[PDB]
Amino acid sequence: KAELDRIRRYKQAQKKYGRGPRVDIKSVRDKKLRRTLTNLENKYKTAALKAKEAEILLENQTGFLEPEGELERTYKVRQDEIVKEVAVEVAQKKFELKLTELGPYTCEYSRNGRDLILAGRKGHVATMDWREGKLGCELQLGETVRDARFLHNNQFFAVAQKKYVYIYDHNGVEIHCLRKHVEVSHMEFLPYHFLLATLSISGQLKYQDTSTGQIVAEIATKHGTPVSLTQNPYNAILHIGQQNGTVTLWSPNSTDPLVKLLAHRGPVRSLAVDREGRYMVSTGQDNKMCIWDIRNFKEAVNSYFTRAPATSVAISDTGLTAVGWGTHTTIWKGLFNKERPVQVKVDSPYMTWGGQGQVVERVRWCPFEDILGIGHNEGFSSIIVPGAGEANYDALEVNPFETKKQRQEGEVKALLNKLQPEMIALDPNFIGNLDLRSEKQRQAERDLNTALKKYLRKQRKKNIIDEKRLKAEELYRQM
Amino acid sequence: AEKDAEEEELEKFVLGAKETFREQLFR
Amino acid sequence: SSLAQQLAQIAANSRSSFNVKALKASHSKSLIWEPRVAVSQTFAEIYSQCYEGFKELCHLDSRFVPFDATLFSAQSQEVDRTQMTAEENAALDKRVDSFLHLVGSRLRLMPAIKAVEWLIRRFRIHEFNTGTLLATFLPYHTIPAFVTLLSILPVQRIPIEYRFLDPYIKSLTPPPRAAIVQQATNRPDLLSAISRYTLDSCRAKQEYPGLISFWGGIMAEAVNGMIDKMRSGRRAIQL
Amino acid sequence: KIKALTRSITAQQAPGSDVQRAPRNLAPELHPFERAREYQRALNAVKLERMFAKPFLGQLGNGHVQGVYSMCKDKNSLNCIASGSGDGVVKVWDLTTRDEETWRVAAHNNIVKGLTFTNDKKLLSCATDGIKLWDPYASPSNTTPIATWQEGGPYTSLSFHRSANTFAASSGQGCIRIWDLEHSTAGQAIQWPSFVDTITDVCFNQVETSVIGSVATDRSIILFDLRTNMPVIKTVLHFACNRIVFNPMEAMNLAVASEDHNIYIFDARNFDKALNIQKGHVAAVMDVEFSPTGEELVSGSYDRTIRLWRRDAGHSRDVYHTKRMQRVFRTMWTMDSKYILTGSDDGNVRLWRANASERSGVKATRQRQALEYNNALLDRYGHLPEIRRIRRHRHLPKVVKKATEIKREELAAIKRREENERKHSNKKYEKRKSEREKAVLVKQQ
Amino acid sequence: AWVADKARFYLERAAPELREWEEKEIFTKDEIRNLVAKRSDFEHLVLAPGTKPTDFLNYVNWERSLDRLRAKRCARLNIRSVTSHASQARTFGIFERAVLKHPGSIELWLAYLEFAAQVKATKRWRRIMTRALRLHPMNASLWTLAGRRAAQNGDMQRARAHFLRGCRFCTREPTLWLEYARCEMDWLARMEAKKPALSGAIPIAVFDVARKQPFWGPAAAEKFFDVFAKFGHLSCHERIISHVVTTMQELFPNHPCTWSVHIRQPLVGVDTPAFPKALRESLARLKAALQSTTDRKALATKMVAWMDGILAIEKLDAAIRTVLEHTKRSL
Amino acid sequence: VVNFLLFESAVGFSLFEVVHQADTVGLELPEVKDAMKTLDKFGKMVKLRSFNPWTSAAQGLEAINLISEGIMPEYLKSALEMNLPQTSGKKSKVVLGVADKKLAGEITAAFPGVQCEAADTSEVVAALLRGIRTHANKLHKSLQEGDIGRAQLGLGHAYSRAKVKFSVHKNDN
Amino acid sequence: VRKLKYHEQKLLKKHDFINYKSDNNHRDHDVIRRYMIQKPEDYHKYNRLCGSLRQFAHRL
RNA sequence: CACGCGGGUACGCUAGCCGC
RNA sequence: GGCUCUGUGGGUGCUUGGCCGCUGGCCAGACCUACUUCAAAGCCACCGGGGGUACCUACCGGUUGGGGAAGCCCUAGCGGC
Repeated sequence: KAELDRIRRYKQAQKKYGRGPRVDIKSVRDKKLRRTLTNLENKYKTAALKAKEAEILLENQTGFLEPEGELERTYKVRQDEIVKEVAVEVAQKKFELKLTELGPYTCEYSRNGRDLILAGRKGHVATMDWREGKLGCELQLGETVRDARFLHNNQFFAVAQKKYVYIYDHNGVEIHCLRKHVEVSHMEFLPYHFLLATLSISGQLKYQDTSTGQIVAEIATKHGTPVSLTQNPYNAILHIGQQNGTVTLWSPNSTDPLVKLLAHRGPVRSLAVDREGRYMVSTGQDNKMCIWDIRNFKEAVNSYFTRAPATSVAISDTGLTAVGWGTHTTIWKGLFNKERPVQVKVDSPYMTWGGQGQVVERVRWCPFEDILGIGHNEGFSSIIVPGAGEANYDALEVNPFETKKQRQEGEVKALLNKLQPEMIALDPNFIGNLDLRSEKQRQAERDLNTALKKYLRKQRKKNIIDEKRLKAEELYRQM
Repeated sequence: AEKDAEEEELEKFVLGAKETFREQLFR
Repeated sequence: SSLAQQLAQIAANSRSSFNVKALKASHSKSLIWEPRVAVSQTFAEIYSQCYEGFKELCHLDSRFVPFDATLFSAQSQEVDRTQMTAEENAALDKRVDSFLHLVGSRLRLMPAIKAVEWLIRRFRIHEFNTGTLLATFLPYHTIPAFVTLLSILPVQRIPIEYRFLDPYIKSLTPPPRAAIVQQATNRPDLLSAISRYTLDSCRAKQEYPGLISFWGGIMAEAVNGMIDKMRSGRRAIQL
Repeated sequence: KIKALTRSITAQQAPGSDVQRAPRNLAPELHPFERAREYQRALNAVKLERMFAKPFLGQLGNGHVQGVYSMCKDKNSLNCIASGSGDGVVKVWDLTTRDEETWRVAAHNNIVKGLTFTNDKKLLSCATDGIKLWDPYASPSNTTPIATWQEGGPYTSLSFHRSANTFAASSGQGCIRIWDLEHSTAGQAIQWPSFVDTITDVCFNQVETSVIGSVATDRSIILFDLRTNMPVIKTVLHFACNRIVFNPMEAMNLAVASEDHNIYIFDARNFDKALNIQKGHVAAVMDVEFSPTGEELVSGSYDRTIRLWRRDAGHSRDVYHTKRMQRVFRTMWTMDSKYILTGSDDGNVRLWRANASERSGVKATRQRQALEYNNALLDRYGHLPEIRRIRRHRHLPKVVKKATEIKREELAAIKRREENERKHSNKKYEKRKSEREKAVLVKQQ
Repeated sequence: AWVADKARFYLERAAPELREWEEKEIFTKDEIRNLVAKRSDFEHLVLAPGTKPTDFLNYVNWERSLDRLRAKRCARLNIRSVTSHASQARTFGIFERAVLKHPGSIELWLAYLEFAAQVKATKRWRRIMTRALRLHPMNASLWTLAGRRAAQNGDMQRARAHFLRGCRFCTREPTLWLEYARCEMDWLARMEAKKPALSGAIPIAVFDVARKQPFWGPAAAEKFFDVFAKFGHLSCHERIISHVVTTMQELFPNHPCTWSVHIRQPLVGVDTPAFPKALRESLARLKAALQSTTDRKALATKMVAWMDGILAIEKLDAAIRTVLEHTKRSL
Repeated sequence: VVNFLLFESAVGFSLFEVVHQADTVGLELPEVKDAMKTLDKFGKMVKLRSFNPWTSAAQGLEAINLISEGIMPEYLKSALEMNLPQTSGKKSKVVLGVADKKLAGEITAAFPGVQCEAADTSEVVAALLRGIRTHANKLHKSLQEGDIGRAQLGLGHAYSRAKVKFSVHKNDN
Repeated sequence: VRKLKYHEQKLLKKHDFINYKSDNNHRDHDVIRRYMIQKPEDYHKYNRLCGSLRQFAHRL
């Protein structure tokens, strides 16, 4: 019939924007509760339906490339062919920085992709606006540099020196150094909480609140130096990856790991985790990489193999992933589809960047454009890959063209809605659920032959006599 | 053709003429 | 500062604006209107005024009627030049060079200046076709319209052969024929660019006596100064 | 078939316009921590309303000399108030110019017990002297009354009809008596047939005309039908009731402010049980008044408190207090249903606001949307522990806090005595009588 | 400027019509992206601070042409399920915030009235006409549009209501008074062709009240006669014309306009043997007028203008034509 | 509770229709005073309903010399007949807000269904007409031909000269 | 960050991006800048030496 | 209850019978 | 003819190739996603001085309710210490 499209529309919107199963109105016994819950179910149904109908006003289109003939394959496509076939405002972004004498470089974009920071190993830390081509800062620092990271804006950044971390302003003037964070080898900035989480080489993980300036919870990961660290963008829990070959999930409200996904036989070399929090791809020292469903904590498919222990892996805003191993990175497209209940293995990579003798230190996706920045020992190299990048951003959350007034107002609103670090769990939507023990105690204070042998075995050891045990002795004598 | 000239004029006014702009470019 | 040099070359080679102040300045650069008015002008106002100018130009000369369909179109109100591919940009460059060769004869007139203002304010010809635009305004290097074009030109977008114009961009005065002739005797690239422009026009039969007299005078004085430079007295060097 | 996503800055500003275009994608992958960010915004909303909760607005004029023992608004106009004090002087105030009174007169000898406005422009006042009528709005000011009435015992309160020129005065002889202005002299005295105790308050029902409620010091409420001039029903409660009032949107609901520290919302058709019991006070409740929207209540108590209530709440939405406010005798809304007025025993008429953190005037759309968003967010997440403790914290004076701690101890002791007598007496095999059913002692006709 | 958040509502309102057009095969997805971008640019131009009635009219014209294009395409693809009601509702919304922003622009008010009359909205047209008349009460064109459309509908009492309030306001120029006399005599002609009214005393009353107005000139009374002289096929037309002539003769005795109405009086309903008889009568009046003591240049310019009006018709005799030329040339 | 309000200025007289009327108890409050200051929060209160300009400076001179003396003019009666809903005050009235008390009495005597509130007596309509006099240049600018400054200048000169009889005994220049 | 409003400041009472409480009133930065120390490591080395010297005086 | 396109009784018009 | 400034190439350490998934290939690349038996041994791991300790965390010792690896025995079991 003609209403079949209507029922399909409602099923699709209840899948996507519904955020829950539905309230069962037939089991409600109260009359006023029944009509108010029917009113609420009508309002939530039209809410999801109007969001799905207003998903037509999205402006941009997702990029792609598809092979035409039967012999042509997508991984044999050259960057010169992409640059010839693509528009000029996005063919401008395929550059290459040639910085040779100051260590392997480490790239990190800001979370709108306006400014990128690249840090050499021997000290050369620079901060540039890579589309407009101007550099905001460049400074040399002397000693080694473990990791450089932007903070909430492109105003402040944070560099991990030979002992401490240092946070710097937009001009590069050093605001301060953090002395509690010694020998920091990895850093990750939670964006919605204002926490900066640092793994030392000793295995200690410190969460420092950036806004107010006090370290929230120093967790000591009891086993080994950590090899890698990433951050779930959906839970804000930290997937750190150890050297015995397990990845452990950490949160500032517990000193034990939340889960520990057992992984590759050697140490895991790199991690990456989806921005919807669905799946995690990890690459180990044993040459395999493998993906996990995170919402169920099981392995999705068999282990893919990489032909070298992959130094970095970073997955995009859409389904693409760049796994950078040895001296050339490969991009895979369909590793984890959200819609499929049982995942299938991908035969061929989506596209491969060339191996011409520059060992890849770190690959990163520019968060809203369809490019990929590889930081290697010869410097920085930005390549363009069409399928990646979220085509339609939201101007309220994060904006690639944010003016000065919009940046000021957004920083103040993010300060006002910074989340307390005790609001971190495996499921981030728990706020308002039942304390079941407290509800059972409230209802209690409102309404007011195989185990009874190990009972006596446990209570003969106290040796309190405790009249319930006298009743249990009489029961055992009767038995 | 199965389109009126008034319908093609309304299509060029309302909806845009990007395809025939590219056609007028590549000559 | 090798990184600052690489980033300076990237920022000079970049073409599309990426922040709001850059978009407002690049939209503010105009021939006719002052910048305070030319910031706040949509592409319907500019198209109405400059299409009145092109209607006057198309009633003057007959051969502007293909540009009536491709460059001055109501759909060409909306086309962004930086979002099309390289072959679309190259075909647009060919259409712009053909229009500039066609409009060079009538360039003292306000209809033709309105048409060039449409090309400048929509397709950004002062940034993407600086060679042909500067060459077609070079025979009129004694007029206030050339002074305004020299004012709105970007500095690093000028070709290397026309970089004698930098003091005349720093102080907004029209350059003299002595400066153009002296740079023609010193650089072979400027003389080759002027002669290539006028021969590429004259093969398409869009010549005019101002351009012909301009090229004849500057190549005559440039060959004069070039012979006076080439004379050496040593036999092998003069050979 | 290569195509990558190209973003011009035309997607942020079209050239030639100052409008910053804000493209929005509502997909949930882009907006993490939905429930957590909304909890943080609700917590900010509670802390913001506790910061901007500033309810005291002003005080009408210099006040009275002795305390304000009666006051009455004009239900037709919007800025006409009057207040009669304890030394028997009445004043008519205009709420637009609160600097000085509009018209004052040394009305009576004793305190002014009741006071009201007529529907034309004139006002009436009771005393133990007898009731009087004045014209406070006249081109010469006249201190002398234009009618007076002494026969009918000692009068206690007044209530004017909604439409006509009828009014009922509650006397101390156990009767009310009803006058029609301009063609009645002594009025008609309606009484319960053998009734002796004084009728304290009287209130015409404004929705259903010709239905009159009254309380009396027999701890009883009585009704009256004016169409067939007789009493209707009489129920005896447990404690004395200070004041009856009706709901201006629901014709059948009434509220009695009673010496049980309590407000009882009753149904006039079924006096079996109370529809609601508001319990929050410390000393006796002196005055209750429904909002003109019919969904809120003010109660001025005999200790130093005003308590603002929703209609279905059963506990305080707000409490207002002040060291200068000595006792509270008469509280009533303005017809905006936004500001409340308080006639005290310090001789002061004070103007507070209900919705203490909500400022008046014209708001911009992104201002009133932020306020409505905060109110909806508190309606959802108002029961969580942090949000709950900050939204319930209010600073009470030391006497009221100490006496409500004593009242909690005494009520818990009485509940424990009753529960022990139930568990060890023969009442164990009965259903527990609900508290709204226990609110009424007997009902008779 | 909250213009993004302000235009979000109008785009989210126009979205489900685009969803219906995409789920039918009427507009393809690239064309619907073009419609989205064009409506978004139009809304962010319309709700801008510095705006213009031509901008509101460009948006109105685009939405109305989109409705016409979809009507042509729907009739070509043979669908009857898609209706034009949402497009008419959003066009009325554009026009309502247009007349909210710029109420002093009669071009936009008249475009609103033309749109509401064209898509068959008579009651809405009357409400828009009342608001436009309240904002521009001195506008004779709006008053005549109201009165003539109420007479075209046939509600002559409402047409008289609009016209009498209009003549109460517009008393500087004669224009609305002439149009009211024209409408009242057209009602008289409708009352005749349907076969008090038998007397037809209302244009005489209009003349008698117009005698004391601030526009009351002999040229204005000549404009009254030039209005009255059309559609002479009536009953009391000779009564009205004779009253106009005796009023002008008793008030402005020797004016060239009064001599012109003395010339052109006896040619009321003539087209035919009664034509040259009354022409010879009028030419006797004209020759007496030319010899009489009046401003001969003014009277001659009036007569050569009326003689151009005479020469505009065919089907006459050449001797009469050449004697009109001979009497013309020496003026 | 106000429904409409008259407002007479030198270019003509316009009557506004109030929607979302002003709070009368919090008139002396700082937030409501800031709302009366800002045009973005007072144009939500007033919406321009009708405008009647003068035909000539002679009509403007007759308008002042009637209005200041108190008596209403025939064209003000005309525009009120046109804009106000025709009632008699037996079951429904219309509240108009005017600046002067004598003009209030005369409009109420000419139209029995219109109850007028004078700005000299009522503080609500006083503050509301005060806000309209504050923002009177921007509330009319869509149909304000030219300015108001030269109109007020020439009209004050014409009114003062008609009151003084200046030109008949000033001759020395 | 812009200058915080009244209510925004009252909600962010304990907030400043520049000086924390672990920065020790930027005493390190003020002393390094005053005495032209080209190494913050040299400041903190001198400071830990002075701290060991002060605890020796404390045990004496 | 009616709302698109055609031929009809009829137009400086669209009110009425049947279809596409 | 001279001063100054700038650019490119070589040199400023002793001469064995460009790249790769390197015993072989490629420099025009080719094939693309396999194969699988048993997670891991422990320790250390740099914050300036004196002081406070309500709350959080670390360590140590306990308390209720559940849980049972392993050790021991035999009336053999859904076992028992």
